[PDB]
This record gives sequence, C-alpha cells and structure tokens, in this order.
Amino acid sequence: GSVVIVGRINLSGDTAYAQQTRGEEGCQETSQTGRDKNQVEGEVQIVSTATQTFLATSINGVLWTVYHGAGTRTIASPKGPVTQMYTNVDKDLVGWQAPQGSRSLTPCTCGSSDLYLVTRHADVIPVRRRGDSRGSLLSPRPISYLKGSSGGPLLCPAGHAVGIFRAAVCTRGVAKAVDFIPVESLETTMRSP
Ligand SMILES: COc1cnc(O[C@@H]2C[C@@H](C(=O)N[C@]3(C(=O)NS(=O)(=O)C4CC4)C[C@H]3C(F)F)N(C(=O)[C@@H](NC(=O)OC(C)(C)C)C(C)(C)C)C2)c2cc(Cl)ccc12
Ligand SMILES: [Zn+2]
Repeated sequence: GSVVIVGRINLSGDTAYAQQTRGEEGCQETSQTGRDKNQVEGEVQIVSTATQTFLATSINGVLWTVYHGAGTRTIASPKGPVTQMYTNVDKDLVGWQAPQGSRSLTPCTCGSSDLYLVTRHADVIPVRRRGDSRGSLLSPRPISYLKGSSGGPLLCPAGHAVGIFRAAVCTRGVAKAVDFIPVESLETTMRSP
C-alpha cells in the first residue's frame, strides 16, 4: 500500500494555512493502486498510511518524511506508485522525488537560534535552538498536540528550512523540546551512494 497525500500546508504567502484535499472513501483505493490524479500544491504535504497521518516537506526538489511514518512505501502519483530515492533508517529519514506543483523550501544558512515548528494544523510554534538536532519549546505543549506532525519543518525567521521534526523530548505527557533532522543531514543523504 502506497502513502497518500490528503492535504497541504502553504508557507509562501503572509498566512500559513492548511487545506484538506482528500476524504476517507478515496484514500484506500488510491493506496492499493498507488494512482492519485489529484493536483499537488504547497511546501508541506499532509500524508496518510492505513490508519496513521503525518507530514512530508519538500526541500531541494525531494519530498522528505520520517521512516517511522512511511516505512519503505511508495507514494501515490498520477502515473502510479513512486519508489523512494532516499532512505536512512538510522536518521529516520525517507525521500521521494517531489511531485509536480510542490514548491521546495530553501535550506537555512544564516545560522539562527530562533526557530519555528510547523504543525499539521499550520500552527507555527516558536523553538529556541539548543544544539545541532535539538530545540526547546518556548511554551511547553502536551505530547497530544504534536502527534501527527513529524516530517514537518523547523523554520528560521526568514522562512528557510532548518530541519525536519522527528521526535519530542517528553516528560510526563509534556513536550519540553523537539528533536529534528538538520537540513545539513539531508544534503549529506542526497550526496552519498
Ligand atoms: C527509524 O528511526 C527512528 C524511529 N523512531 C524514532 O522516534 C520515535 C518516533 C517519534 C515520534 O513519535 N514522532 C512524533 C510524531 O508526531 N509522530 S507521528 O507523526 O505521530 C507518527 C505516527 C505517525 C514527533 C512526535 C510527536 F508525538 F511529539 N518518537 C518520539 O517522539 C519519542 N521521543 C523520543 O524518542 O525522544 C528522544 C529522541 C528525545 C529520546 C516519544 C517518547 C514521544 C514516543 C519515537 C526515532 C528517533 C530518533 Cl531521534 C532517531 C531515529 C528514530
Ligand atoms: Zn535562515
């Protein structure tokens, strides 16, 4: 069964918003065939498997997501199922060639410590960088709020990609910090055989 795009999050205007593009009745048939003729748009895709939903971000012409979500699955497309270009189980990283219409985010180079996490609801949460792959939430949020948001981007104030949200540093149901795949790790993945 293929991963299916069910929505999108637009990050290029003055407003971050989500738009749902697929219901439940179509997801299952689209998953079995891997054929989805719906048009793609935006930097972030809301994707689903059998019973789980998460995010996928376009960076350097690749649509990236978490392995813990996608596994080795193909993604549904107008021509049929698309096989992964990249997979790093140790990094929890998967990638397919970006679909037509998906705009890629720019990798951040200003080395900002002030970061913004993008949720599946297109809510933008401020994060302070605490290392290469860690950031603390300025306002701690319960774990329940962050569920279904892995694969989404960490952005700098200029709106460039800093990382991909992978895990939360949880203490008694509260997420105090977030673990992310740095954008320099994605660049290493695209360069190595
Ligand atoms: C294949 O490799 C891997 C697979 N899986 C990994 O992590 C899994 C998935 C990830 C998760 O739930 N993702 C979220 C998520 O939203 N997932 S999802 O979209 O719901 C998914 C089910 C579709 C963003 C979370 C959200 F819940 F907050 N995990 C945690 O957030 C855990 N915290 C944790 O481990 O924090 C550290 C790292 C500090 C110990 C808690 C305790 C919350 C379960 C556990 C890998 C992590 C790393 Cl670093 C490297 C490789 C990994
Ligand atoms: Zn930047």
